[PDB]
Amino acid sequence: RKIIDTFAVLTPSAVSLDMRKLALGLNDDSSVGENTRLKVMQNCFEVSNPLHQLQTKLTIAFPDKSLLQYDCGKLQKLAILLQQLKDNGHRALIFTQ
Amino acid sequence: VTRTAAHTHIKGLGLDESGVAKRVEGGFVGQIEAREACGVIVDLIKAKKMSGRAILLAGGPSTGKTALALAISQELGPKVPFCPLVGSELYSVEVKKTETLMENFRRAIGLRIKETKEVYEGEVTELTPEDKTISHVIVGLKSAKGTKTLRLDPTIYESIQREKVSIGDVIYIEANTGAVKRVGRSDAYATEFDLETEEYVPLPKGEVHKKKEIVQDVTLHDLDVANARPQGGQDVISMMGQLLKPKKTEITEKLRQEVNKVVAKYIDQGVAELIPGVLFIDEVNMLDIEIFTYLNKALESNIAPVVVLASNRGMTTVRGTEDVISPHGVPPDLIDRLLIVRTLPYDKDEIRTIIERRATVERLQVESSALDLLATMGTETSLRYALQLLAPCGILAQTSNRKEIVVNDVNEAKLLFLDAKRSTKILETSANYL
Amino acid sequence: ISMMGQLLKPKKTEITEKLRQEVNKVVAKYIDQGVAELIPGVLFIDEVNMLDIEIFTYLNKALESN
Amino acid sequence: TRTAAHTHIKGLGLDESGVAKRVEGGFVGQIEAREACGVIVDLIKAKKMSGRAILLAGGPSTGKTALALAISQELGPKVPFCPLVGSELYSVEVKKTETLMENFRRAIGLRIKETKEVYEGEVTELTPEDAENPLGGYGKTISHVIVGLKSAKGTKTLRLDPTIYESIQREKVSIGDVIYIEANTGAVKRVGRSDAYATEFDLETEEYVPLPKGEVHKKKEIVQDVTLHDLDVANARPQGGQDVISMMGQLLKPKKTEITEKLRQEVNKVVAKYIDQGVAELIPGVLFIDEVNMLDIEIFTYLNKALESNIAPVVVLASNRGMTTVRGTEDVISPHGVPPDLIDRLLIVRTLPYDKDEIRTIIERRATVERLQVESSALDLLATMGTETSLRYALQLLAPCGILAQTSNRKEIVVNDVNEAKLLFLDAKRSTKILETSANYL
Amino acid sequence: KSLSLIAAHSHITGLGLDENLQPRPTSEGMVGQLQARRAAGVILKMVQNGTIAGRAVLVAGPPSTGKTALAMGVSQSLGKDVPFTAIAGSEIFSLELSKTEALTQAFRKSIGIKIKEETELIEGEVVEIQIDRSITGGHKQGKLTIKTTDMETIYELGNKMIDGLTKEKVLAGDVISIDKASGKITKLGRSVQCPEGELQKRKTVVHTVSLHEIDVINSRTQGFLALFTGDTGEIRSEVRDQINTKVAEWKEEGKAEIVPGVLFIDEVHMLDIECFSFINRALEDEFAPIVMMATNRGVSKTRGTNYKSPHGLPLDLLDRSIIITTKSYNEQEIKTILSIRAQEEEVELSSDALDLLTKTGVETSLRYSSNLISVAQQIAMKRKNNTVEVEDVKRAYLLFLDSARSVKYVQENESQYIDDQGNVQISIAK
Amino acid sequence: LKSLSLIAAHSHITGLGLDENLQPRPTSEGMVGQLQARRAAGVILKMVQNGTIAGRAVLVAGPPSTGKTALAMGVSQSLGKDVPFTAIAGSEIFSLELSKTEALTQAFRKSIGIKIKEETELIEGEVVEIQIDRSITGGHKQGKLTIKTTDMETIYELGNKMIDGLTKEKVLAGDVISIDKASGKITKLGRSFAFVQCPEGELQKRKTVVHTVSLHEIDVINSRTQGFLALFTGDTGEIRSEVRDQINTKVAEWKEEGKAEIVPGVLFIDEVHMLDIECFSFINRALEDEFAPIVMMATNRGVSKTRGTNYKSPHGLPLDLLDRSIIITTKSYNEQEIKTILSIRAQEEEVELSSDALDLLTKTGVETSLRYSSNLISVAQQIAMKRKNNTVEVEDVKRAYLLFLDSARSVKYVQENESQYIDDQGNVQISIA
Ligand SMILES: Nc1ncnc2c1ncn2[C@@H]1O[C@H](COP(=O)(O)OP(=O)(O)O)[C@@H](O)[C@H]1O
Ligand SMILES: Nc1ncnc2c1ncn2[C@@H]1O[C@H](COP(=O)(O)OP(=O)(O)O)[C@@H](O)[C@H]1O
Ligand SMILES: Nc1ncnc2c1ncn2[C@@H]1O[C@H](COP(=O)(O)OP(=O)(O)O)[C@@H](O)[C@H]1O
Ligand SMILES: Nc1ncnc2c1ncn2[C@@H]1O[C@H](COP(=O)(O)OP(=O)(O)O)[C@@H](O)[C@H]1O
Ligand SMILES: [Mg+2]
Ligand SMILES: [Mg+2]
Ligand SMILES: [Mg+2]
Ligand SMILES: [Mg+2]
Repeated sequence: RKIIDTFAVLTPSAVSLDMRKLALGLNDDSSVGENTRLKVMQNCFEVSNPLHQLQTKLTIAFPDKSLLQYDCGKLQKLAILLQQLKDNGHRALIFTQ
Repeated sequence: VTRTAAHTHIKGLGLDESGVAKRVEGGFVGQIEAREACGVIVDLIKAKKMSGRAILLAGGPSTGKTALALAISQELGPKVPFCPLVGSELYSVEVKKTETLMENFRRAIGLRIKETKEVYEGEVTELTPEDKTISHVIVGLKSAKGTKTLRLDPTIYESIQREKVSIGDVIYIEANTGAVKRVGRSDAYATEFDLETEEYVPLPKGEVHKKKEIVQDVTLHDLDVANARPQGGQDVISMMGQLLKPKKTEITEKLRQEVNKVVAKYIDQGVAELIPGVLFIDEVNMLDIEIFTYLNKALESNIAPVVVLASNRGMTTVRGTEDVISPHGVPPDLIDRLLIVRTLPYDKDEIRTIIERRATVERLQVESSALDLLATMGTETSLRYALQLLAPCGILAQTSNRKEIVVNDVNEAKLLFLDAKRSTKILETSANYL
Repeated sequence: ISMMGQLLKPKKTEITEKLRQEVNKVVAKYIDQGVAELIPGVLFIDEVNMLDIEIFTYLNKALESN
Repeated sequence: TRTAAHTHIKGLGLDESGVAKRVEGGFVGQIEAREACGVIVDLIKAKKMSGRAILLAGGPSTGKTALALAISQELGPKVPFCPLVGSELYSVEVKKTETLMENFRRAIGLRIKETKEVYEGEVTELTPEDAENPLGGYGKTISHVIVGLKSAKGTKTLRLDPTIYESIQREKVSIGDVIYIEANTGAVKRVGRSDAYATEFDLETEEYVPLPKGEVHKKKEIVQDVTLHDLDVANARPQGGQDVISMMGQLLKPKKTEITEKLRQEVNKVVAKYIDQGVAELIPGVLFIDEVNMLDIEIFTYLNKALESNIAPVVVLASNRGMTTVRGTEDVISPHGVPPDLIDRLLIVRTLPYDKDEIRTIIERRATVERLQVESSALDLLATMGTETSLRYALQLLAPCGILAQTSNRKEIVVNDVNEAKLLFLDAKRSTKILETSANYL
Repeated sequence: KSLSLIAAHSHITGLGLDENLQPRPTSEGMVGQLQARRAAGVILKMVQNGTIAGRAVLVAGPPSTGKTALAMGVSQSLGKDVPFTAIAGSEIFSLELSKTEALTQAFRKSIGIKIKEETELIEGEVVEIQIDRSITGGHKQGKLTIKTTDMETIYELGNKMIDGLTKEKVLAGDVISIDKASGKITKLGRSVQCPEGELQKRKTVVHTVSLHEIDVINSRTQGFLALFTGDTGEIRSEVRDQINTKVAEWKEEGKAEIVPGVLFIDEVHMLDIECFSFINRALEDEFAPIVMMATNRGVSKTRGTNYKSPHGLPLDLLDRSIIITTKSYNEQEIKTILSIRAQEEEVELSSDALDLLTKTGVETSLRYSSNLISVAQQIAMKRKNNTVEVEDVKRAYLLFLDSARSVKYVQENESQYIDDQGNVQISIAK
Repeated sequence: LKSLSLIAAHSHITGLGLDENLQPRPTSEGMVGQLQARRAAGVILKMVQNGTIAGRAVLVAGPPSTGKTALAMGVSQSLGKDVPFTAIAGSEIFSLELSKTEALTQAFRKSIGIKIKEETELIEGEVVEIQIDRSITGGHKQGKLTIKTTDMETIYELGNKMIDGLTKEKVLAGDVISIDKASGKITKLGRSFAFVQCPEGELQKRKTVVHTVSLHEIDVINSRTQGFLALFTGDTGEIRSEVRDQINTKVAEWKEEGKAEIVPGVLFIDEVHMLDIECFSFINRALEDEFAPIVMMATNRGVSKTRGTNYKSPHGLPLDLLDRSIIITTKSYNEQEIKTILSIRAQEEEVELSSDALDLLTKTGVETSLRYSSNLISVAQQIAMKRKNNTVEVEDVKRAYLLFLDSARSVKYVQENESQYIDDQGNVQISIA
């Protein structure tokens, strides 16, 4: 789970919704019976798959959390100096506007 | 710190506003006429008036042809799509080469589109299903600055229930694509359990419903395959659809025509803007006769973008033909549609300046004698040999702790590493096919 | 699973001789019962020179079938 | 009782650390060849080398495959052994390199030994044991669970920790039903009702099992073996009942795919971790390839690369060709069709043709194997025929003489029967002469 | 609409002819080739006649001498609503489809079927919609009011249309269309548009569908998806026989009519011998669109065979076909063609520059000049003068090489270039 | 720690054996001789360790049985871990499912690794009391547990998921358990008194974990939703180039932001002498990109014909790559060097050799191929094992030599008996008479 979460980035930039249902042959109007298609969607509803994590990761690009310190130039060079002061046993004061 | 691979010392053509090419500018020396022609082609590309132009540049090995092909793309900027390609790549096992060529053609031309999206987020207060069929669900999304209730599509209901969310979990839902993703449990329940795996997140800032404008760019072929085959989706139905036909398939011209029609409709409203690109094919001599035959018709298409070709061969037989001989291995019925840009070998001073610039970008210092020896070697065996040998000289200088390249280091590099000529000489006089 | 199979394109496959034998058996039983009648047909092939030697060889075995 | 050009070879016919005897294990002659084969057998039994390749070359019908069968027999059933043909590698589904690597991995085996303590028997009774809770409370507290086990020639009752309650409730086993309990792992497994309760009902859908024999407490050691390729294919191939991939395996056709190297190295790592504890025991096998002259030059190159691996087992190659051209190259000429670089990486074992007396001994031993009796004159005639046409023709002709003797109600073959066989059945040379002398396209 | 920047055949539109099938010297971007133009017009009238099908016509001529232009003009003059398939010869070589099957699909794609269906529908601005839940008195009562320019009345909704209307959110005041027979809802916009009159009107909808599309639709559970994904995969022959029989019954019943379109195959010379043998039979059946081909090569080796055949095609196929020959262009025609191309590209050419360009085109090729015209313009706005002068043309001529000049330079400097044997020299000295 | 290891051809070679001056020692780290070749290999290794350059292709040459593959194996050994190293054969890329260009691209991508590190808090202590409050047919349940270290001891109240976590695997008071709070993984470090000392120091500590994954894995993962299975089953086909471009941009911006660092590796191709012209043409352009691993190529062929072309090219490769490649040559082996190689092989296989036996083995490996003796040594030891003595003698080696044929001797025997063997024309004589 950790590797998949960390290393899944790309998304299918071009998509066409409602094409999935047409491709699977199930929708409001088709050549299949209403009861049969209803049973098919019920089964798909109650069938569990282990790929849901990857499905969500690829479908939407979650901003995650570690990007907070990566999008700021000051934050990039601040953690290193904080760690350096930590190893030397020095306390720090921060002033903001 | 920085990585350099036979390039990145070139930043552009470095031409003047009148089209005059400077002798030394933008990591370039010589080839003034070729650079001027390439700048003319760049201006024609930026014009966007006419599509389907085909030019090729023919020259000897190590004549900067690929350097020019990279320089034109650099000048065009990242905004204009550029599709590098090699001749061997057209042979695909999954689908025929013609489909791959047409797919690359469609990839070459880009498109810029702007759209607005509706975003809902907040803390969940209740999950009420409306229940033969999967019923809708009423969600109690609550933000810090507002609260409202929404009715969700049963597919979205399945997706959100697959996230295993509950009351008090902050979720994110996209109104356009139906994407559902739960960031985590609300910070209010942080102290509910002294030991629970689930992480806690603060309440979302702002109201639940948000709108924004995005001008993201999508190539024509991207939406072409979007219409052709299904793509990702959190529901199980999407997984079934995209697993039913995993192997790629060739696209009929009917879908391409419909894509063109809908793109024209989009551009009529001013929502979209068209930006044609350039397709680059290297080692074009590696293609077969049938590929050129199809390219003859492909170039005559109205939407086919401008394609640049490169080859280094003289009187050679075209692949797939037992007797047809034509320059650069390009059939005569195709060279008529082409514009040929000649390329010429460099001189000793040009080689020396190239080596100087390559050393400068490599962050190395070379003495005058070492530079002269490198120039003599380049004029004696090949231009590429000095560039390849540059790094071992730096390594040897590092080993000896000296900070500059001397004659001893380059001599040792010559002794250690052999060029093609010395290797062939050894091969001629060898015991058992050494 | 049957719906998914129906969605997939029909690819030709090498029908085994056993299946043809069972079909022949049931057809013979029905024609003996008089519920059906078998009518031989005609197959026409044009430009047979385009055939490979393997197909020519297999034609000899095929023409000797019942 | 069926034989096919083999099954009369029983081992290499060697002796206790010495030169092989003249006649032993259905082997006659070629003492040096089977001596070298026994040396190779000792080398593989050492189980220290890796990627050791040998090749045997000789004329047709010189026991080339017989020696491989003999070493396979000598190694034993536990040691893996994968026969193969030169034409096996050409697979439509996947590239030849993947098939060769898969065969290489299938050659290597692995043995697993485990010991388990079993407490089994009929459930006499189930009685919880009450005790005071460490923390003050009015609820009932159980410290132990008493279970009685009854078996043939012994019964016993066990006092166990109360956590067995979940397992005993799950197994839905109540009274007078045989159960299985592991000592340290815990848990229980219902195996079936006691046979004594079968008559209690007129009809029953549930089988009744007899009570376990011997003591209720048992200590049995179990040994299981499996090759590395089976582990790799099990790791790669998904399994499951209702997960989407499970019936995505259905409604489709499972086909061989190029297994990645990361999966193989992960399997190797876990195997090493388990073998460091002494539970596992790796045993290398032997891969046998026939008509190696038919391998492609690319396959030869990949063999050259793979023979230097640290897990490659011992391979044995056979070829009956001499100064020929390797397939895939019209100009390269090398002995036995093997490229010279590959020949440089292995050892060549010669094979020599047999003599008239050896041919006669082979024929008589085969006749003894086939359970039919010949006369001395008929045996000599057959030996002369074999020395004239070929050994294999004489070997094949044996059964028709037996049939002809059976038709004449005779128990032993005579000269007349072998003459009838020779006139009815032709060999290669007479057929070739007929082809030369006939112009009817025959 | 029909977005396109510039095509080598964009200038030509609709060929050019008169009521007596006499080609004009210059009509709608077509210059010269009088005999070829008249033959093309004859073929176009044959196609529009529709009485004769399954005939083969061949187009022959030197490269870059009005060959694809003739086919483009024929297609343009044929107009819309008539099938026209233009495929290169190398396109049929598919890895997943047999060449015979691809050829059959191409043949079937060129015959279009028109089917007419009559439907009733209502439309207009909707002003009131009321929907109620089930009571013992009534399972579902629903009243809606659609107002047009001339009419405004209320209909009664019997359950099913109530569910249909509740399926998608509908707000009063927007133009919608309701198809009574199909029972579907179509929204035409918001009241942006205006109504016209009676709510219910009589009209027929005509659909143009090719035979190949019908076969693909009837060949699968959801065949119409394969119309775009291209995974038809060797449709069974009995399906095609059944489709042919059904089409015959429909034609005899008047429910549909056939449009014998045109199939154009370019670079036929490289097609395999099996394809030609199959075409021999395919051209002699009942449903067969007209077939036109264009081969540049002459007296070459047919692909798939060792011997050389005239025109690159087998003799029997040539017997099955009719040959049309084009002639090389002349200087007075070349200058007119270049002027037309410049007008199409919106480039202003001086008289001396045009004469020099015509001389160069006569010397080397027409395509070279028709490519130089555009590139000279970049130099033109480089000098910031709209008109193109002789200096710009000469600069373009020296900057971009010709085939003959490149060949001569290669012959002079074959040492620098890679030889056929692979020999090459990179070093300058020694 | 130690993977599946058996005595193979290159087991003894572990490292180049070079000094701080990059001057090879005569005999060190299993490498003997080839001073200039070893020095060049050390230069290449230092260049790879520098990691500031890309797209450098080096071709090694020499006759068969010279040590080029041994040199590459030593280079890999000296490279150490954490740096990807891919060794493939020439014929491996001829895939029936994947295009040769695609296979070459995958091989190139596999050689580059990416390192991402993160901080994960850890809680480890000794269990004192476990209390789970459940309800039969009640649904909601509660739980409480007490953890202990040497310095501190507190009671922890568990969440709903923690109840399942501690109930799926049996957890008792006598167990020593470390659990990651964010991950939720439960680990049983060992079993205390019912023999592992109780954890010391603070109960909760924060530790850093780094994940290393090659870039090709990122391409496979992002290619399709079901592409993760292809990371093991190897069933992936024709990944879209747009995916590769987006991945390259993401990697570049990640390196710029310092979130992740890239570790360039080495791609080694064995027997490159056989390949197609398409592969060489693709390599010509693939070597020029920014993310190009340093490529080592081996070829023992002479002036021969490149596959896919009629003409014969020097060194078995077309001049295009030879122009942009660096050639390292290797020389034959001296008799003393062969003796040292045989001695080091014996030491690797712990086989005792007689001095006279070693000298005759050296002489026969000088006359014949070195590999002949390097194989005969094990058989000689096996034969000597039958004599119940742990030392190989001259007689044992002579018996092994007469038992197993060399290439030249076998060729002579075949030539003398060409009738017995199968002729290239197909004729063969089997009748003795
Ligand atoms: N004008 C120039 N300035 C700098 N480098 C050049 C120039 N011309 C050629 N080169 C170098 O020569 C090499 C070969 O050029 P390229 O076109 O990439 O391949 P080739 O010419 O061999 O097909 C390039 O790596 C480039 O760095
Ligand atoms: N020592 C032996 N004793 C008995 N039979 C033998 C002996 N050697 C060879 N054979 C016979 O030779 C046959 C093996 O033929 P073989 O030489 O393997 O064919 P090929 O030369 O095509 O590999 C076996 O059927 C066996 O009966
Ligand atoms: N009659 C014409 N009028 C205008 N342009 C023409 C005419 N004939 C040919 N062309 C030009 O020639 C090009 C078509 O070349 P074509 O003769 O089809 O080549 P090929 O003979 O190789 O098929 C078009 O771009 C068109 O501009
Ligand atoms: N310097 C060396 N140290 C150790 N072994 C060597 C050395 N040189 C050559 N060898 C041995 O020579 C054999 C052949 O060398 P290698 O390069 O692996 O294959 P080849 O040279 O035959 O292509 C190897 O098994 C290797 O053990
Ligand atoms: Mg180049
Ligand atoms: Mg055999
Ligand atoms: Mg044309
Ligand atoms: Mg080697």
